[PDB]
Amino acid sequence: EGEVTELTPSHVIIGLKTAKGTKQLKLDPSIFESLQKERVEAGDVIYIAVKRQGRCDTYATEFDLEAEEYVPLPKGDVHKKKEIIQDVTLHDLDVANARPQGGQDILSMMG
Amino acid sequence: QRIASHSHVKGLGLDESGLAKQAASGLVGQENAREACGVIVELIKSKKMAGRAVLLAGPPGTGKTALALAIAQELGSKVPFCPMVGSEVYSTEIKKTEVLMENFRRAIGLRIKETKEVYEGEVTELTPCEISHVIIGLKTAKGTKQLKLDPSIFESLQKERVEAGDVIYIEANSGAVKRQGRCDTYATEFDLEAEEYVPLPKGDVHKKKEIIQDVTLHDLDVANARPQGGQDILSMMGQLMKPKKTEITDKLRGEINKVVNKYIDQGIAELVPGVLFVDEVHMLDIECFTYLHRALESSIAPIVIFASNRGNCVIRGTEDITSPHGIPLDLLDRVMIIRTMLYTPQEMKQIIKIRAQTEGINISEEALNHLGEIGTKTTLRYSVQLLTPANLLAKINGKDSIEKEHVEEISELFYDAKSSAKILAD
Amino acid sequence: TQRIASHSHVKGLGLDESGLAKQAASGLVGQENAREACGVIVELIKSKKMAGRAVLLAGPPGTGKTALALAIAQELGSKVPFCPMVGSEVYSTEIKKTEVLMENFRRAIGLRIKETKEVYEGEVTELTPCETENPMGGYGKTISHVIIGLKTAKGTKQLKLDPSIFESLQKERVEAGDVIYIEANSGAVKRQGRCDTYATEFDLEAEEYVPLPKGDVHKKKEIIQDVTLHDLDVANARPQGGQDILSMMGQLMKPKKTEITDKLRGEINKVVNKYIDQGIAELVPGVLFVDEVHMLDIECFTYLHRALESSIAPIVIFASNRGNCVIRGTEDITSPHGIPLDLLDRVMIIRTMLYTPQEMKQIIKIRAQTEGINISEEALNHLGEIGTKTTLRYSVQLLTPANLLAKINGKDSIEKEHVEEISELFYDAKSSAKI
Amino acid sequence: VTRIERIGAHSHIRGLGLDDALEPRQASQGMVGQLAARRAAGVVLEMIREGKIAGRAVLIAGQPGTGKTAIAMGMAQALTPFTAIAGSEIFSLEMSKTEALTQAFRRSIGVRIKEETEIIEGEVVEIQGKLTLKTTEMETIYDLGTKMIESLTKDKVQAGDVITIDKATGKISKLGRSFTRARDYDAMGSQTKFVQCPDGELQKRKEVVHTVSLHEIDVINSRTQGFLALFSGDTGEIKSEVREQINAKVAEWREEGKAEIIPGVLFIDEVHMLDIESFSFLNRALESDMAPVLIMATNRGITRIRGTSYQSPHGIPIDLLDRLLIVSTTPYSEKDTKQILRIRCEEEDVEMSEDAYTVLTRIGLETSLRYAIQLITAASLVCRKRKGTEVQVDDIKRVYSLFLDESRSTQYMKEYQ
Amino acid sequence: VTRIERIGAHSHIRGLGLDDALEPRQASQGMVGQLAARRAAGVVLEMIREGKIAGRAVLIAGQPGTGKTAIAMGMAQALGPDTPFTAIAGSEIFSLEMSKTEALTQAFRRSIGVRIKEETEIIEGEVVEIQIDRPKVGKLTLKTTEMETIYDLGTKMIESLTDVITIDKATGKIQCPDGELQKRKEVVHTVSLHEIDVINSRTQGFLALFSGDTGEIKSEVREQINAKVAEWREEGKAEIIPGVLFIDEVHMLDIESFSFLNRALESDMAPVLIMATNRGITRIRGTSYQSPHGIPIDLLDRLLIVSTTPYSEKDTKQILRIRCEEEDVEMSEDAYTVLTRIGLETSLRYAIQLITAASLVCRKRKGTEVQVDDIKRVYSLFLDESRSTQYMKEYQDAF
Amino acid sequence: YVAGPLEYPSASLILKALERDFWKEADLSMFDLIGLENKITRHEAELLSKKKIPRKLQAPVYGRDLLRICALPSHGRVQWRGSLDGRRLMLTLCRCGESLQDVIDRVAFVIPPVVAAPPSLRVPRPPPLYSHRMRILR
Ligand SMILES: Nc1ncnc2c1ncn2[C@@H]1O[C@H](COP(=O)(O)OP(=O)(O)O)[C@@H](O)[C@H]1O
Ligand SMILES: Nc1ncnc2c1ncn2[C@@H]1O[C@H](COP(=O)(O)OP(=O)(O)O)[C@@H](O)[C@H]1O
Ligand SMILES: Nc1ncnc2c1ncn2[C@@H]1O[C@H](COP(=O)(O)OP(=O)(O)O)[C@@H](O)[C@H]1O
Ligand SMILES: Nc1ncnc2c1ncn2[C@@H]1O[C@H](COP(=O)(O)OP(=O)(O)O)[C@@H](O)[C@H]1O
Repeated sequence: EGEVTELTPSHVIIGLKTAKGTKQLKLDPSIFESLQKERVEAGDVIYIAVKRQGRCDTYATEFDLEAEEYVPLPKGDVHKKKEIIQDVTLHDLDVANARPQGGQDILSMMG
Repeated sequence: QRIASHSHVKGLGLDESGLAKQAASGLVGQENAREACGVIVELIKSKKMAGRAVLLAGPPGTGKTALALAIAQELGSKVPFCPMVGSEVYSTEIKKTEVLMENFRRAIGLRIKETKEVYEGEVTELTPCEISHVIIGLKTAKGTKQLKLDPSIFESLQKERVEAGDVIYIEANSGAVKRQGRCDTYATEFDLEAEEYVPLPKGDVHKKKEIIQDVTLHDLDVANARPQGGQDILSMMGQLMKPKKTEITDKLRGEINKVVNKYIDQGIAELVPGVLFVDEVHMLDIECFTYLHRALESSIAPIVIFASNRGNCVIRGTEDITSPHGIPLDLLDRVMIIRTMLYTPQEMKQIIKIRAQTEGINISEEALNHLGEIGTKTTLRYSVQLLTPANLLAKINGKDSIEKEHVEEISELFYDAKSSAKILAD
Repeated sequence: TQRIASHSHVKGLGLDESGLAKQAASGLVGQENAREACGVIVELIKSKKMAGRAVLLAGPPGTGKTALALAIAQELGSKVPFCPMVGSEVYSTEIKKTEVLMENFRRAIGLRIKETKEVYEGEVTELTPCETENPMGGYGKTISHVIIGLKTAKGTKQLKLDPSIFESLQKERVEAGDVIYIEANSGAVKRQGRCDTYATEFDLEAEEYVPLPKGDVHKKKEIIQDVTLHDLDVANARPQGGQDILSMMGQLMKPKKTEITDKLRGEINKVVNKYIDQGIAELVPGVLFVDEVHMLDIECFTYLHRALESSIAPIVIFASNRGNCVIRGTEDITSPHGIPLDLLDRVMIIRTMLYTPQEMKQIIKIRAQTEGINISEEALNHLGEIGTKTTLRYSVQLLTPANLLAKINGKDSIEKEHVEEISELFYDAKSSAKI
Repeated sequence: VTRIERIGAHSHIRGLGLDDALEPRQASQGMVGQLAARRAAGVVLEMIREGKIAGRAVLIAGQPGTGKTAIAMGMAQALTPFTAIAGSEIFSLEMSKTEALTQAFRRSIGVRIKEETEIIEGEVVEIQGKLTLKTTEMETIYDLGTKMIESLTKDKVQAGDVITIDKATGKISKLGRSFTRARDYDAMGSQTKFVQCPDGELQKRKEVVHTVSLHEIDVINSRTQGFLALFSGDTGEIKSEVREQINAKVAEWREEGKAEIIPGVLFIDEVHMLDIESFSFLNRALESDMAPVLIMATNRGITRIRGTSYQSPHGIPIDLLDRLLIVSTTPYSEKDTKQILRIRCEEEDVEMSEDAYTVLTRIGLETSLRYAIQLITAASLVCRKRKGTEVQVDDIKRVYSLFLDESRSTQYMKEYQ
Repeated sequence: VTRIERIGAHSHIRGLGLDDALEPRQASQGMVGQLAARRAAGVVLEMIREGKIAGRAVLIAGQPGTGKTAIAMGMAQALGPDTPFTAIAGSEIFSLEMSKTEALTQAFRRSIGVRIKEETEIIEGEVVEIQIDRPKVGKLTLKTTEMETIYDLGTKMIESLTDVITIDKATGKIQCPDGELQKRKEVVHTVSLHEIDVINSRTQGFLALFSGDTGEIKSEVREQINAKVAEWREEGKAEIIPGVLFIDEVHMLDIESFSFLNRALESDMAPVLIMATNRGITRIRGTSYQSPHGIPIDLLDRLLIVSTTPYSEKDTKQILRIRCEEEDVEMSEDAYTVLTRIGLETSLRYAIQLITAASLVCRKRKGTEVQVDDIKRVYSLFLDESRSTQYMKEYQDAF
Repeated sequence: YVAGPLEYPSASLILKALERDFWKEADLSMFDLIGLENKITRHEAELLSKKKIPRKLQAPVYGRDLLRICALPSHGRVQWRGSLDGRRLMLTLCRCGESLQDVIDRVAFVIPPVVAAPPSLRVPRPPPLYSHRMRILR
């Protein structure tokens, strides 16, 4: 998580900035975002297998009226690992592996 | 070889004069049905008639399916033979009539005579000139030359990721494929590329051979029931229903018949009508019999062999109409009925001996007598089934052949339909 | 190709100004009370005041229930829609019965939608009169108006349009000498193509040159489009525009006729009412003629006697031919006309008596006339006699074959001998019952 | 040489042999007996040819093996769209009985459409911005617009290519170069086949007639048309798209002469198996304007109607029986049986003796006729086995002893397994 | 701790209690009685293992609760892995996406295995942060504890170097591994004729693990695959192995399924069809014909019947003790006698239910060993089928 | 939960189970789908404009080449391409019970559930990967 400072590109060397520090991640091309996901001033949170554009960086003072809404700079470190004790049923895994919806290959999306 | 229930049946057993021998080609007795089979097999080999039907009627365990397999073997693999079952008609994604028509079409085969030649060449010599004209080099183990190709072949080639030192096959009319490496990819010591290599091919640079591909009308129908691929229409994913619901006859099957007749008149194709063996015919519905007695009347219907095990009973789907052989009188007529008779105890013992010889089991004289007695007691199939575990136990006990003790023990161990019903009264 | 159908002589109920019945009732003869009831119900339909009303054309076979049905349909005219349906069509393997019934009800209802659009067209002569920069700000170069010289076949008329449209002009290839399709309110420019006057015979191109517009530059095109409510339902059901709908495998199965009540009712009804009360459309409820109603399952009648309760349901004309018979889908549940006794209470029964032998003769004669073949007095009398003996529909079918036999025999009119020979060559089922 | 179609069950009848005045002959076009039924078939055939009316159905009745299907096939061969189906074909899992029956009805009608368009064709000499199109009798230069320039590149048009372009910028490169094929010694492309240079005027208008059935609803059914025209196609066939669009368009084409309809024939063999739903639907479908002439065949007398416990003549409802002209056949006699057996032997290339013919006729009288029709070829094959030149009584007797008939089969069922 | 394969009804059995000569035992491998049926099961198991004969079928008849399915599960366990054993019920064929006949002929496909051996070369290695991202041939530091090979590779191989770098015939794949980097690994894969489905379409292994595939292409992909796997046989490419198809409660099949099985067992690759039925004289489904076991005679004659006699007091208590050993229950001899009585009276499965409930009650009351009072209170709490039937007099919403 | 893909190990000969010998696949010209590129009028034109046998444009090899190149063009057929081309309101709805609202807002407001545990797609793992299947997939 953190405000995107650089988005220069297969592999994309993205730059996330947070209250703690800045880190240049060597992210894979599979995470390359299709929608707007502005190269700068865009707040993004990613986890390993989809990205979520939380909101725009707190530049509310740059313009008096802008369509984008703003959220504060994330205070947590860029790279963080959290253990989640999720409760699921076996049929969930069954039906998921039956017709998976992950991945990025075009064949998957067409299926 | 995994001996099956009808392995010893390697033929029909007719002599030169046409009469059926007492015991030959794996079959025993049943001279009348064997003569009828040897007549209908010649009818089929004539290739002049169409839609003629046959019915191998008779009590159970009389070898009607054995006679059908004997006919199939005598005909040879050069003509199609479609083993079919009544229950198979009850499809979920295709209507019964359509499944029956597809089986009928499968029962017809045609051989396509064609002389194809290749133009294998070296890629390292690739040197186009003008995109309008291109030249490729030839270097095989027996000769080296060069060819001149239409730029379309060059496009189809560059479409593939060709590389210097690869073996590419170029057909004279259309198509092209790549074979990577010619004893030069492993030489540079570069690691694998998810594919296996191959040395340079032997023979002349230009090869020509006669081709004969046995294809049936159903294959043509299935191929024409799809866009053939190519452009964006090539979209194909899992669950694709290749056996589509139905295919119209006038505008699709008719065109197939027309093109086949044209290519036959041109001498390129040769038709070879097959046989459609529908077992358990009584399982078909009356709405299936009514269409069957009409489809076999067409000028393109092949020879259809039938086999009704059970006798007179209520027809399927009616619940009130009863007809002999479980077939309506409408379809029963016009179908040559071949009655199969029961086997005698001596014939049963001879069939048991033939089965033992084919499957490799060795039985003694008294053992053969006891097994034939157990067979004629309930049915021959019970003895045929007990034959194997008898020799199995013999081997377990250290005996090479089967004796009275082993056959009696295995008969007491297992039980038959008659014995089971006798004890089922409890 | 005239392609005379089975019974096309019927042109209308043929009721007098007073509403009574006559013999020569525009093709249909006899059935005085039935035709009077048909007139009453067609007057009802024309009133367009009541909805969800059903009528039953009960009567023995051969009474011409379908005949009078088509007669009342023609009387209604092509203006109001008329959707004919048979009970067998309700049985669908992809869509449930009740939804097919609702779709048919929607089809029976019509809706005329008008659309007036003020559009300007003609050969363009673009020119921007230079104007002083925005007077509120500083100086420079601006454009306060953009004049377009639309030239039509009748003359020329320059339009001083708003300058903001200049973006649209530059967007499309709007060059001096082409036909543009201007819109009054929207203003969007849609170039039709260059003028044919410049289409030199040596220029190889198509769909690019169009003829000059005929008439004044300013044209107020008024167009009316009549589409049933079911058409709007289907149009709003499936999607359109991108979204990877171009796929073949997973999308070619267009038969998704399954429909929900939320979309059918609710929003569609509201937008229809908005177009009605606003002056953009006019509702036109039609009629749903359902013959062989006895063929429907009880699950169909139980939904019919609930849909007829709705205010939007159109007029339904049931035509049952069978008598007291067990309702389909029920266990030996005998009801009159093969219809549950509960639905018969919601339908007006129009009884149709059997045709008098004189009426049989009249029908045979008028059918022969419609066919265009002359028949002698003796031949017509024999036809009437045989139609009295067996079903009447057998006689009318003996006209064309007898006509052809006569024409092949060298004679024009159908002589008694011809009909006598055809009666032995072809006969009815009553005589065929002798197995 | 063996072909797809060969001698079958109804191939001996080349047509409905009739005179100019519809006087059935004894036996001319392979068909014999059934004089009244033959004259009725000829009358209904003339009615079909006339096309003056619509919605006429004929029921062919008679006992099994009386030549009903034979008369139907003879009428079909003498009759030009023809659609022969059975009661089980309309029964589809993905299409309701009504939908399949409507599809069959619409496919039983033909429609001819005349198309006239301007065509420009000639060998391309060189392009560019402008085309230089050559033909045998002249050559012309054409200026290329943006669309033409784009089509010249999306399709690799080049010198020598015999191009073709009508209006609507619909360019076509039918086949490749003419002379340049020489330097293409070894390999020749799949689509790059060669053609002769065209002649005559460069630009020429060609009038062509397109023959299609009224079942074209499938063409206007979905976004893709050619795909559904091969396999089952679409199953919905919405009533609107069928009636409000196709029928109106055909009527407008008839008015303006763009198209002309030709009503065919719909032969539903073994109609007795149809359900009451199909009969109730037909009751109305036969009332429509564009309704073809319907023909039926049934071997049932007083039997139950499938789908209900009711019984009626021919196993069909009375509502429909009042709409059909019943043409019952008569069982063949000794002379008619012998003559049809003679015709079958002549068609199957089988020669038999007079005593053989007499015995075969006696069998066909004591048993069914198809039994003897099969005994013909069976005894022929037996004689071929014996290498004889003509089939004698011994062969037919041997076959009669080998292959059993319904009667003898049932009589020998005393075993009861 | 808690695994998926928890303690079940047929979990106590872990094999077939036979000697070298297929001689049954009184108590071994969780098997107590059914000596004749156990010997027949062993004989048919050895026959299956031979694999030289094809197209045979067997039927395990007997009253409910007489070890019908226990013998089948014991045979399955004795067969061990490496041999397909398709265990299904008579209700599985009734599928919607596929016809019942197609479902059955596909279940047959799941009962025939084929072993294929692939010889490939796999290289060792370890990830040391090779193939850095954005921040030519490159560099590959291939090294092993036994011997190192520091060399480079082409451009299409440096981008697939990356903890253990197990490079194989593919485009690369992932303490440092020991031994020479070049190592020949012979891997053998066993598939149950998956070629018919694994080569049905594109992206079809998806279907092989989804069953979304509708009725297979009849006589177009099943016969060609059979011919090709036969060509593989006798040429050293592959060899087929016959499995077993167990259809529990086969009486649910209809006349169509029986007629199809009649001829499905007459093919070269026909597996051994073992079946089981509790019903006796019963009408065949779809018809009114009353036949023994609900199976037609034309099929019963094609198979061997295997009867299972009921258990006695000795065998009853021995099976009870075996189940106790399987579970963690312990009781006194008096409790054993009482439970054996209750079982021989009502049923063995109900006796196992009662002993489980008694162990639970004992654990609840802080007891260490179940007693007679525990099982008595259990029987009082949990009623028997026959017991509840007697109380049916209350007329609780009859039909 | 992001569950890992289920590896499906399988033999390599499995993927080569429907491949036929290159010297046995004959040229099947029975494909009637050629009606997507040819017309009936153009079909007739080609038939009426087929080059003759002489074709006056190593000697025996060249003669055989000319013969084989004359044999193939003789094949001509078409089902229909011209007859197909020769023949030919999106109102706003609320999609719910709310009075008036942007459909985008409707869809964006109510999205509680997310997939429980969607994994990636299954991947067969035959240690040998035949060039044919990989090329077709690429
Ligand atoms: N004439 C014969 N000679 C030798 N064996 C025979 C003969 N007829 C039948 N059999 C054997 O008897 C068995 C009967 O099998 P099948 O033909 O299926 O019986 P059905 O007559 O019920 O079809 C076959 O396995 C076959 O091996
Ligand atoms: N009053 C009438 N005048 C003229 N023709 C009639 C009359 N009544 C019935 N017909 C004829 O009867 C035939 C069919 O009648 P129809 O409406 O189908 O009655 P039903 O449906 O009860 O059989 C039509 O072809 C029509 O020509
Ligand atoms: N008049 C006839 N002329 C020629 N062949 C006939 C004649 N009548 C019957 N046949 C022959 O009888 C055979 C079977 O008759 P079929 O048409 O099945 O009777 P049905 O009309 O009851 O179905 C056909 O193969 C046909 O060749
Ligand atoms: N000889 C035996 N040895 C061990 N356990 C047995 C034996 N016979 C039966 N059982 C057990 O007794 C119960 C009998 O049920 P089972 O035979 O599976 O019923 P069915 O076969 O009718 O479904 C099962 O729990 C089984 O494990």
